[PDB]
Amino acid sequence: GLPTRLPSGSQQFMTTEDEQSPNILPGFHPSKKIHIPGMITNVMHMARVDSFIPINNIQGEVGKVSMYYITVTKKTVTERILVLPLEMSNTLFATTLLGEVLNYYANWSGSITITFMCVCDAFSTGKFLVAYTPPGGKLPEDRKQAMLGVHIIWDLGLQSSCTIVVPWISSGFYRRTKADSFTHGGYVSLWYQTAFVPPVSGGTGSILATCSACPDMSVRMLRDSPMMEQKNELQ
Amino acid sequence: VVPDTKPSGPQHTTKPSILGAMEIGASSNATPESTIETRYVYNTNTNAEADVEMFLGRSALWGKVTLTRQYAKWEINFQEQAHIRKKFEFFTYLRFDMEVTIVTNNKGLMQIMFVPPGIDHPETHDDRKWDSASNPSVFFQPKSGFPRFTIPFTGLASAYYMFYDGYDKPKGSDNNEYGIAPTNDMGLLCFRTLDNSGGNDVKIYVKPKHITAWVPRPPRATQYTHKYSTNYHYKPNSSGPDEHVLKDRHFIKTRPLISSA
Amino acid sequence: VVPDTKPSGPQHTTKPSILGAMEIGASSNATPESTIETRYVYNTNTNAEADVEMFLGRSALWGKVTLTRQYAKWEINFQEQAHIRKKFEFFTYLRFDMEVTIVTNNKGLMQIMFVPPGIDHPETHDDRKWDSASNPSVFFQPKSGFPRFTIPFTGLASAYYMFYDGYDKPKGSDNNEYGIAPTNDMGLLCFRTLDNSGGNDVKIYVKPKHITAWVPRPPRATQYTHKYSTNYHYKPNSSGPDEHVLKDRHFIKTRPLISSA
Amino acid sequence: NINYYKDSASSGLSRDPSKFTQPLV
Amino acid sequence: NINYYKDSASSGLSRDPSKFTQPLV
Amino acid sequence: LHLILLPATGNVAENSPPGTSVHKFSVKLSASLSPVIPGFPQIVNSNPLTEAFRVNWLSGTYFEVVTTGMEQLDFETGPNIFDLQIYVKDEVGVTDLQVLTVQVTDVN
Amino acid sequence: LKQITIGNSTITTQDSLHTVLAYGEWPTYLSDIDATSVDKPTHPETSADRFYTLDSVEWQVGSHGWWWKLPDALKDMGVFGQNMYYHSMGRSGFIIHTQCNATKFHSGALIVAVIPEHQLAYVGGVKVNVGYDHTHPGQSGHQIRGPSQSNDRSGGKPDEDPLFNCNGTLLGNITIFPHQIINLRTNNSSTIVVPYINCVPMDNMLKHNNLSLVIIPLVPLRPGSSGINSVPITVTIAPYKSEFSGAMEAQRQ
Repeated sequence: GLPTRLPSGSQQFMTTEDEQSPNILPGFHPSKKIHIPGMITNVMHMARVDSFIPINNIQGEVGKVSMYYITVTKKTVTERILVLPLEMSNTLFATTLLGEVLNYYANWSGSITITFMCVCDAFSTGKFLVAYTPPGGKLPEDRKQAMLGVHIIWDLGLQSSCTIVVPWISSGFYRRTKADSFTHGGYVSLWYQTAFVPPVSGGTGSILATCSACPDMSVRMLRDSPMMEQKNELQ
Repeated sequence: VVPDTKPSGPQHTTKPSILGAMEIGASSNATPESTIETRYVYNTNTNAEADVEMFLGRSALWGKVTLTRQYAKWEINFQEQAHIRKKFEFFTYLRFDMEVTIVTNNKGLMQIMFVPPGIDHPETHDDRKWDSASNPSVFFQPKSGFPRFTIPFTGLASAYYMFYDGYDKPKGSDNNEYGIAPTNDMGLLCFRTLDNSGGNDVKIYVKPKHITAWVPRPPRATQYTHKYSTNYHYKPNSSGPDEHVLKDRHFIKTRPLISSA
Repeated sequence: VVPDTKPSGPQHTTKPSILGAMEIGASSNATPESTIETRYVYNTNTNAEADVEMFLGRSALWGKVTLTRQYAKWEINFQEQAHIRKKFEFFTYLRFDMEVTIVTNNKGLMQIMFVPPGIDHPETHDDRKWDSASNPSVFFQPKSGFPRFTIPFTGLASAYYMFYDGYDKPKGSDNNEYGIAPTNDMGLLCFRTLDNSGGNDVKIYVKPKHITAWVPRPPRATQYTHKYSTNYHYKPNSSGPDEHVLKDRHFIKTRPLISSA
Repeated sequence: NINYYKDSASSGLSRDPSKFTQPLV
Repeated sequence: NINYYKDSASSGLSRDPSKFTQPLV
Repeated sequence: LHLILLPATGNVAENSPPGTSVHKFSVKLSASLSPVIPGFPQIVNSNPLTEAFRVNWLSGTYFEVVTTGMEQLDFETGPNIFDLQIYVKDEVGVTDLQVLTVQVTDVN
Repeated sequence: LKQITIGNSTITTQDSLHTVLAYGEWPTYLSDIDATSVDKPTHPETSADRFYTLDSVEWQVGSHGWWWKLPDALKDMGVFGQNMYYHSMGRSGFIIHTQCNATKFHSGALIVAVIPEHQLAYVGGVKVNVGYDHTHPGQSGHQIRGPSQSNDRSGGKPDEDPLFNCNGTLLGNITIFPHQIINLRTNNSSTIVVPYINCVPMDNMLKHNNLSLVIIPLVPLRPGSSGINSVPITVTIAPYKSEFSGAMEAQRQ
């Protein structure tokens, strides 16, 4: 007999191992593999498709389609319209394609895209300042403070969608998915740059927002997702 | 690996790589080199833990049974455990061999008979149908071993239907069955104990391998209610005089004020 | 190997290889060939048992737990066992994969679920959270086997912080957490028994491998008091009317008289 | 790379994003 | 030198003192 | 000031009586506890122009949008959607405008 | 500008975007390496492949959406429908064209998506398969009617909540499907080319609906300064590279 030894870890069943198993039903011939359009090879390719953010998820809107847009108007003074804390566990991102893929993974490291679109008439125009306050920085609460971080300024005309690329600013190499105080991601605040001027006195505009991942986004340490529960028994 | 970051100086361009269009149904290619001043960053992260093989190939739990009189039966399906049913309902069509492992706390000598579709299974232990000539069976002693065996892709099509928008009988029929229920059955496993020693809890861990997912979908955003049924309206209290109130059970949390979070 | 000893005759030199300087912060290179008359000695000892790999790579005990109702939980940390915490606190930054072995005196069928950070663990046995789809789990029968599995380096940085001189929240914050506590969590292991057979004592032996230590430090010269806290003042008697007396608990023994030892 | 069961279905785990994110003509 | 688990992190144990004792310019 | 819960959408029935509710919003007082001017919050403008939306006062710091019925809602004729803007304003004086969108259901 | 000509019919547009090509594949014929029946398939190629324009729907303030099942919507549209009823099997790609134009005073948006296997959820409660008559409404479409506790529950009515895609998945993640948006500010139409997406070469055109066209008013329709409170939406679908096989009697009754 050839001398073999059974080290520790050799009569166990680890769910995430990679072993070969005896084929029950031998000689079995599976049906042929035909070309079905749309084949996917990587879930990050799902996490790179823009999906709307429920930016108006207040207690009266969840469950209604009106939780996907907020209403902007002509105000004399600048105001903070909207804040999106970069937390891939926050219900803003944790329900989109980006967030619902990233929540299966404990860590994520890359750059985000956020595409703002204004749905209003063809005569309404306006400028907005989309600022991203880097990690460690307080929520701006004044446009003079918000415009010091990574920001852009997008017009409104003949083209309605604009993209702020939240760059990868971090100390560590990976940012935890469940947002904590050590790896927090900062905030993305949307400010009236000059106004929103509609063609009438009380006109309104409805702003949407989608999120996706840049090609350099990565994830690691697959886990359970907190975005699914089972309390009952499926019968 | 993921691509490196390229440097980018101050640019004054007349072709904005920022102003795209959400209406055209295409996502933006805007990398941070388009918005800010980047530095070259040798970036070597891989999404190797995200590809379908390593995403789904993890041998989750598919079903539990309980040996009542040294006998229990389970029809193979991923529809009972919501956590893995969601990861599957990510995609529309899936093609995979599966590797079944039985974690039983029983002690003694058990038998698993994989009953292919269309025949009668043993309705109890010490049934005559257990002496089979061709139904593949697995004997094992639970102490010293976890039984495991691969079922190749038994499809009757080029893939599995995770969602099926059709019926199996023509229009005027009466017992039409919506969904994927008729599209496929993977047989069933009949467990029995020949001894009397151990417990009755049997867990069936199934690992999809050689996966090939075909059409992405919006991941399920609501707790399930039934199997094969893709309903989501939960009827919580069938007894009380509110049975006609249907909870929703979604995962969208609300915040107190926008522009403050 | 260590270098051989070279011969050295009587030397009358004007450059003393003995008179150095302690103030310059450099140690002296004085080998015994500088002070006395040596002979050539083929010296072949190796310090192979002292390099960081073979110094720390020995699979010490990291934590004990006790299965209360077929359930126990342990958050991975080297902070509870002083003997190994000292060998780690030798260095400032450490980068290592770790190999976890579970020595349990239980009998039956156990399950270990390695819960990655950020999710909810099963708060008890027969919890619904045990049927997981992606949390890697380890089943084993304690008789006939010791379960073992490697956790690669899960760092969120290029190394582990053995000591961290900073906080995690800005200045005005209220629950700031000094030390290495927020810098990293390695998840946790949830143990449960599916049978009822054995004892409840579970020992977790963890072996750092592929180590790369980064900054040496003065080894801990005082018995620990808390975890993650690097305090050393022991408050021995909290009850009695001396609670405000703090022992020191160092290891410096005293001798009766110098110049006599 | 050995296959101990002399069968393809018995092996272990096996091993372009523009189909989405740009499905234009 | 065989690696039975076809992975780097699964291997066994792997394998100038002047940075200290002389850190002078 | 911060108008709580009012970027939002309302729903009124077509043959709605005068006084029926549309939405319920509240107001945060900017953590210095300066109360609201007794006549405010009000409605400055409507989107196409409208009356019969009066903002009443429920008990406390809760307000409510209520159709006063001086103008009738006939969905089978126009207009069908209104975008009212609400102007809360406190003692020290720091205004806040927020927009409430009102849709008129189609009562068969 | 744009112009799309299939046999016998032409589509023209003036403020139109880039045509979406579902999953980057054009509709093609069934290659011999992928076929499984032996009978020779029939190729109409000019009387089936043309733009059948279904009924126009009314986009009002408070319309929640409409969904058309395909190829069920075309079951009585010309020789395409006649071949659907006279052949055991069939496959076809489609060229879905949506049309809605209002003005430079109107506002709003529609998320026009194409869901493969849009398995609809039951309108709630007990485990009941949705009725056959409801997931096969024909060309008339199906108005979504919005969520409520008072929706009828008899006969397997499908789900009426447009936020949960009527199937349990959140809207806004619908953009993973081949989709487009009709923003009345910028464009007034949407074109989508969809190949035959199904895990089997051909299947019965009546029992199974591969695609589902879903049009949801993402943002309501403001009339602005103009007394026009509603706009008609028209859906012009055209089979393309369609082929049927297995002739038999009409599967009508």
